[PDB]
Amino acid sequence: KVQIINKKLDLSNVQSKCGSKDNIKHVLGGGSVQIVYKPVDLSKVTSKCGSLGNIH
Amino acid sequence: KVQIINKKLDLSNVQSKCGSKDNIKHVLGGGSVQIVYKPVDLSKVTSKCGSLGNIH
Amino acid sequence: KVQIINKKLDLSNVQSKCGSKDNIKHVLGGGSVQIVYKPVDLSKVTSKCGSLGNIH
Repeated sequence: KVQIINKKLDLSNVQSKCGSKDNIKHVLGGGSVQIVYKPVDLSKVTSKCGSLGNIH
Repeated sequence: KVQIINKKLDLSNVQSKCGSKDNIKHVLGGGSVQIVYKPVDLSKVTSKCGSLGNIH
Repeated sequence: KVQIINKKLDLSNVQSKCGSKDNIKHVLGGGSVQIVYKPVDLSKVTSKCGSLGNIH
């Protein structure tokens, strides 16, 4: 048995000039909030040159 | 048995000049909020040159 | 047995000049909110040149 009372709460976003990259920004749960954040990442930024040559 | 009462809550977005990339921004759940965030990523940015040559 | 009462809630978007890329922006659930966010990504940005040559 649980009994919760959420009265007069404030979760308010006000922005003027803002660039963002935000995943889970504003979340409100009545009785519970579970968050599982497991991002995998296998990325590559490669550059391959064979026999480069620079001459003045 | 659960008993919840969500009265007078505020989740309000107000923006003026804002660029964003936001996945899960404003979420409100009556009794529970589960979030599973598991993005996979296998990306490539490659560049391959064989026998580059620069001469003045 | 569950008993929830969501009275006078506020989830309001007000924007003036805003560019965005937002996936799950404003979501309200009566009793529960489940979110499974599992985007896969196998992208390529490649460039291949064989025997480049620059001469002044």
